[PDB]
Amino acid sequence: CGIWVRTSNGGHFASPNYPDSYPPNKECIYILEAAPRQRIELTFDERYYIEPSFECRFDHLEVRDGSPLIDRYCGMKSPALIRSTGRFMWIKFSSDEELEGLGFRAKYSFICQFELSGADGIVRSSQVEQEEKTKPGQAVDCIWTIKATPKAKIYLRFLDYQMEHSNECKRNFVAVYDGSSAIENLKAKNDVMLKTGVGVIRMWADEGSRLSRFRMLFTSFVEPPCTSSTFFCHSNMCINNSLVCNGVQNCAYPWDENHCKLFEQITKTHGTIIGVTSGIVLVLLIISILVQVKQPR
Amino acid sequence: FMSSRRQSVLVKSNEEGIQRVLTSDYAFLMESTTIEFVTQRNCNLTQIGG
Repeated sequence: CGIWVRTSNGGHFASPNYPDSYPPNKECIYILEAAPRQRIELTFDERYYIEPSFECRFDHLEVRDGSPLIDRYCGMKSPALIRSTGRFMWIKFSSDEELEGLGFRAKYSFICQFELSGADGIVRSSQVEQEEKTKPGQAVDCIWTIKATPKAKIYLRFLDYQMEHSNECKRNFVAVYDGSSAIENLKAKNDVMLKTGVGVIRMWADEGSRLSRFRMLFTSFVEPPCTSSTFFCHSNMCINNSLVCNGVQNCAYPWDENHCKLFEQITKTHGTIIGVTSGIVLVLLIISILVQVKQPR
Repeated sequence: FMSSRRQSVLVKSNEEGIQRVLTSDYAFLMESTTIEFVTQRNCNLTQIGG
């Protein structure tokens, strides 16, 4: 349902089935993403010129800059133009069960985030002196983007977590976002299960990188009930592309990377050697005695 | 003990707990009727105590 319009000076943005009425029970998120010093023009042509009809809290259209939510409109009005300086406009359209109507049209035009995706991996804690070397003095904060293998919900497990800077978080905290990276839905700020297939990890810090560590692992193929070939680590946790016994606790309980892992006579660390040497000496002595024995007739 | 272990030794169903018992020294306390059924269908694991 999402209509991404990245790296286009111009294009068009409108409700699903736009000349028709919008389909119900949608929940679609939209982005206007611009380069630094690239300014965004967002425009509403009204398809239906009137003061808004159904002014209420269902079927709203949110508008997101950066997330302080600028506003929510509804009914049948156009918001006036809003000039973009955050250059990352986030548009959410929601639809109810039983209020269906003319929909909407829009016109967009142009006037510490890292990528981390795959099947498995770890977000290095305070890994900021290499990506975007930020001096420790200022408050620092960064977000982390996860993308699963096609058709894969994600499960996360924290390996090391200690925010000693403060128990409270008005300064420092670690949070997880599900869905796409908006302020829309905090999954949480324990291990976690991502309902969607794209991960969002943001961390906030202040007055130093003294935060002990945020060191955690994301897993792929977490979603499906078992077809057969991947192992049943846990309930509908058949995941294996190659992570069978990958040497890391890659499941919630020890299963995939666990339970797969004549010299017995001489297996003495030093004992075998000393004893064997003494024994060879003795055998040779026995042979000496034997020579002297085959000697008398 | 279970609070300290906190999913170290815990189960969210029955059959997986049955298999965990089948694979390790696992107690897996259960209601008596299903224990009777299982220990009669199989013949390798039996209830202890009362």
